[PDB]
Amino acid sequence: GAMATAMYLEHYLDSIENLPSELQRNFQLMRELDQRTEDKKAEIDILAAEYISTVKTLSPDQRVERLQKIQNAYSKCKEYSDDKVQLAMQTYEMVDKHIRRLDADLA
Amino acid sequence: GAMATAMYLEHYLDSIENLPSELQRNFQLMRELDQRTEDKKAEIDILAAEYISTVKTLSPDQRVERLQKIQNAYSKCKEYSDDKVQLAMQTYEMVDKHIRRLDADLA
Ligand code: NA
Repeated sequence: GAMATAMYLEHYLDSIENLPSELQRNFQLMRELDQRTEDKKAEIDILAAEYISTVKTLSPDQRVERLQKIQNAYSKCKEYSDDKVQLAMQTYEMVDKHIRRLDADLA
Repeated sequence: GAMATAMYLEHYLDSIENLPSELQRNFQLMRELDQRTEDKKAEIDILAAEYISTVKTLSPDQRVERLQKIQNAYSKCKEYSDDKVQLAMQTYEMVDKHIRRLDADLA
C-alpha cells in the first residue's frame, strides 16, 4: 500500500502550518529535546577524541578520571534518547488522529 | 523584472566592477538561494522515498523520527520559496531605481 502511504503523507504535509495545538507543542518539545541530544553527542565526541590522542600522557587515576567522566555523559545522553522515544510514541497517536480527521474532511 | 535586469547586465557587460554593491550582493544571494532551494527539494524526494519504502516495518517512534526530518525540510522549502519571491522583488525594484537614474533621467 505505497499509494495510500504517499497520499496520506502528502495530505499531512499540506497541513503543517496549522496542526492541532498539542501536536505543535509535542514537535517543539521533541526539537528542544533533540538539541539537548545533539549537543551531548558533540560533547562526547570531544571527550572521546581528546582521550584517544592524549592517552599516553596519563596516570592510572587520570585514565579513571576520563572514563568515569565519559560514563556520566553517555548515561546522560541516554536519558535524552529514551525520553525522545517515549515522547515520539505519544506524538504518533496525535499524528494518526490528525491524518484521519484531515482525510475525512477531504473526502 | 527579468528583461529589465537582462538589459541592466548588458550595459555593464565589460565593466561589472562598476555594478553597485547592494545589487552585486543580491545577484549572488539569488544564485546561492536557488542552490539551497534545489537541494532541499531533492532531499525531500529521497526522505519521502525512504519513508514510503519502509513505513510498514517502522515502529511508531521511528515513524515519527522520519516525519520530523521531512516536515522540517518541507518547512524549509516553503521558507526558501518565500525568500526567493521577496529577494527577486527587492532585486527587481533596485534595478528599476538604478535604470531611472541612468537611462530615464528627467533632463
Ligand atoms: Na529636474
